[PDB]
Amino acid sequence: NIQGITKPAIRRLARRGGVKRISGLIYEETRGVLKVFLENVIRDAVTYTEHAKRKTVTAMDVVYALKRQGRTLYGFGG
Amino acid sequence: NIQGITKPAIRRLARRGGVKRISGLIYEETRGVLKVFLENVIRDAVTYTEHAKRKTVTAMDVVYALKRQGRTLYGFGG
Amino acid sequence: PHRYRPGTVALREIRRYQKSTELLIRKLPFQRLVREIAQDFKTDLRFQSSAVMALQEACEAYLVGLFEDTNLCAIHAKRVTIMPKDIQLARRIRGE
Amino acid sequence: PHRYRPGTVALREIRRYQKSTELLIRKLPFQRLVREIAQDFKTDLRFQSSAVMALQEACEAYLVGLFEDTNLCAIHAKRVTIMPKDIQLARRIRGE
Amino acid sequence: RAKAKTRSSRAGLQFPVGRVHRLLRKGNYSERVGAGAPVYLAAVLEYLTAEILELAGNAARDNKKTRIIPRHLQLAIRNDEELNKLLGRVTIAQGGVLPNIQAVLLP
Amino acid sequence: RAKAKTRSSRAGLQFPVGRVHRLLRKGNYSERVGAGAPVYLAAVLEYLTAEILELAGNAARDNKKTRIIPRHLQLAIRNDEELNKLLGRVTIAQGGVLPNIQAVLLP
Amino acid sequence: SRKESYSIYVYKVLKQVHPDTGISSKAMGIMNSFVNDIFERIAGEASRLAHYNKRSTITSREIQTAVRLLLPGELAKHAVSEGTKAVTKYTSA
Amino acid sequence: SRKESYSIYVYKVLKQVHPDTGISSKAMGIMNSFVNDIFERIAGEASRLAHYNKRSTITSREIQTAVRLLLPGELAKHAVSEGTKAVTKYTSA
DNA sequence: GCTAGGATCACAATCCCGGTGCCGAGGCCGCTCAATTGGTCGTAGACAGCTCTAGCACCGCTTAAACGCACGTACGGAATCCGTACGTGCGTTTAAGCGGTGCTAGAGCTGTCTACGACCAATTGAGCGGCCTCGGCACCGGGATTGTGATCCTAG
DNA sequence: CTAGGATCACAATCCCGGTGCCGAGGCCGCTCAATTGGTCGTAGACAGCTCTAGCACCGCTTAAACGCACGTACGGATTCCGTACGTGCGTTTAAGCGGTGCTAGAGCTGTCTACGACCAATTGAGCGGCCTCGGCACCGGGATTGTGATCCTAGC
Repeated sequence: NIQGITKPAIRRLARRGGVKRISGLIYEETRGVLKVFLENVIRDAVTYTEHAKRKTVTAMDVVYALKRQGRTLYGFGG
Repeated sequence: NIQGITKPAIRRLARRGGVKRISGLIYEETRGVLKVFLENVIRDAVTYTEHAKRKTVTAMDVVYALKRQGRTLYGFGG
Repeated sequence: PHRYRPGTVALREIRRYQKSTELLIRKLPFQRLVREIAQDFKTDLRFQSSAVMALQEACEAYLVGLFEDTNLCAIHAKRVTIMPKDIQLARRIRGE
Repeated sequence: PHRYRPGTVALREIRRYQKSTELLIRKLPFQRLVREIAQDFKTDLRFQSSAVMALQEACEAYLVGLFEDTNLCAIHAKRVTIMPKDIQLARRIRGE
Repeated sequence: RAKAKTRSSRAGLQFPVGRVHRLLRKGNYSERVGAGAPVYLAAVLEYLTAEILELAGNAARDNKKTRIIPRHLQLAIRNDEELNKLLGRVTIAQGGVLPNIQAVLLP
Repeated sequence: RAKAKTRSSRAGLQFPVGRVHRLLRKGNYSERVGAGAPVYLAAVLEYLTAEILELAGNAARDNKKTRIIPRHLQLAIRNDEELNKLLGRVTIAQGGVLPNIQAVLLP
Repeated sequence: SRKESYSIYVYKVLKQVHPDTGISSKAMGIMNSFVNDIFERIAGEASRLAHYNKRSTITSREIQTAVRLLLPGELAKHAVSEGTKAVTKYTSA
Repeated sequence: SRKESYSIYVYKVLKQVHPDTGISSKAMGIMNSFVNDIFERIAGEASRLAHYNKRSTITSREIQTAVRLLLPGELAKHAVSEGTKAVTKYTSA
């Protein structure tokens, strides 16, 4: 499913960052970086889930995981 | 007293950092950066001192100030 | 008959996406990716809709910030095109 | 008579300072700087010897780290000399 | 007895002094909480909240809008260097980014 | 009564379980502390200490030294990816840095 | 099940500063998160300050110092002014 | 005025792992700082975990989870093993 | 006869060994205070049971977005040349460092007291979830405006 | 035939009035936690004392900093090429939306027991103070390695 993050999507993300020109090799690097980030976050969120003896990951678990990784998110209950 | 941080000292610091060649304008920039950093740390340390109703800044105050800025220092009691 | 010079449409797109706020990654693909990744930690895992939305918000924000820093790195080398070496440098300096 | 080519002594100095651990800024000037800076916040302030030593130690570590990142930035632009633009970029990316 | 007068009203505040106090007592911060601490904290929170709402409302009016949305909050936060510093690491959901194009990229 | 047996000895640990328990009760972390928590925490601390000390002693022996100094701690910490990650934002006093020269600078 | 929020008080201060301006639900969630975050930062700093000085009670002094440590520049000055005024007014009922 | 430290226990462990190796006072200070820091991190995360789940007691489970959250990779696995073994032995006296 | 690659050399810096001596690591002592033991008892959470919500799975339909390809241009990268400005080195200067002496401020500790917060009971009103509704917003079509790329024109 | 300009054609954009909806914002009852008045004890405020460690000064001794000078090599400017990426069009696909069905599991309530807080009596683990001697830092002087260049040769 990582290929679902298509090149146009990455282009749009780069455009929001004010980037004008894109190399053909940027897409694979970005995909890898995103994968690593997501792995880290989901690992913390699942740990939180396991501690609460839940079987469904809640928005709170994600918010907390982001907070402890120094990426505090506003708008989802804390 | 900021001029007391002489050119050779800055050069030594750069050498420890693996720097081979240094431009002549690097010295004023480094001095400014160091001044800013020091100002921040000293500000926080003095705040800690004043809260304790003390007139001497202790090593612990400095350690705490560094710690809260995400620059934890080991070796001075915590 | 009319062809815009390379760069004009890029700048128009920059302005448009920097002015809007909706999410730019397709929802379903992202959801599938999230589920695929979570599978390695625990099986039969369920996800609140808001959990997926929060993940998407965080990932997009992070990536935008990274592209911004990458752009700054590229310009430093007297270039206007970003390449993987720029991302690597940005990440290295960031501590990642 | 004998003159080492530019670069040899630089590399020797790199090796020497990377092998040693003593503090590289002179103690007295640094102490005077610290006292001058603290004066603007509160008057008649006294300083423990260990407080000054800790401050100097920490400052030197910070500066070494910054020079390391600056060096990495320089190499990216196919240069071997660090200039203010490199420090500025490094600091910007670090968030400072 | 006398009519119940809230501690918020005694301090001339809109934030809930009694709830700020309860949250402090049950938040595992200390064994004991002074009487003035909740008042002070509530006042500080109120001031910050007033500031950010004033700036967000100003941004909304400049955009010919009468309701504050996340975009306006991003605009307010990132256009103020002190607030930006305070909220440097924070991500505002649906906030977007500030319009910024490097001069070197312009035609 | 029975001859006093330390909680550390019951768990086969060198770290002080009783001291870890006292520090937990007086550190304003929670209302109650389970009986197993100090034991677990002490064991974890002990393992980490053993690991770091082992790596530092190894570095010392490679240097033909018999006493561990901050340098050996720096070497041990920065040469292990996992320990470096744990201690990323930590400065070891009198540690120095790792010998690292960029390949492009070599003659 | 009641979930306590700062929504009412945010709406009240908003009516004081902008009588004709409303607020979306999303912004209301953002504001709640913001308030909770600032609370946690200030209270945690006050707790650390108490522990460092071998004190139990968190008093107005601990809060003031925490505010000075966290809020940058002019935000500290005005926040301190507000807190002091409120406390002074309150102690005299 | 006594000042409690980890000196005795860290020295014991060193003598167990390296019988013929000593340690300087400076390194001893480093170790003390290290222990205090990691004790704070793990206990603080356990406290936050307890609060999140509306629980008032810190048990071995909170410590274990904190250890997984803090220690990267293989560090966590071994630390968990060590903690579990210790708890098991303690419960059987 | 000219050149590249090499052998050979000078000599500077570094690594190594044995001797010197010092002051920090490490152990022993007395003792005190905080860790252990046995017991009482209250409430926090484990466990069981029940409800009802929202997350998952599926299907059809529309259409917007992704994809693949063609074309061209402008940008990265390699190459060349200039020149200045940083590096290496020798000489003069200066102030850091070290050792020593003297004074005193204030940090740390102790004793006493009181006022302040914890805790309780009684009670009442703030603000919570549920319900309703009407106007600010998102969207649409038709328009006026703007900017981009191309063209014809001018005095020169 | 020139460069700069004025003029043009067009697409993308910002603007306005009309539509209508679903959220925001106000009103309902009520309950549970915020408030009022009281007693009790201990944490912190305040005063006094000690002595430690910070500050201030002075005299030598170099080590390092400052300055100046010669030069090479590295930064930077300029030019050319080709290819890789931007732009645009036609095709395909699967995302988004709506609607339905189901059930797992989140969330809540009730019981009860374990096990965690607290106390009194006990005592030995850990503390600071004292002593020592050997691991280390420093020194001199050899062996070793590496940088820079000088001289030689085999082949062009």
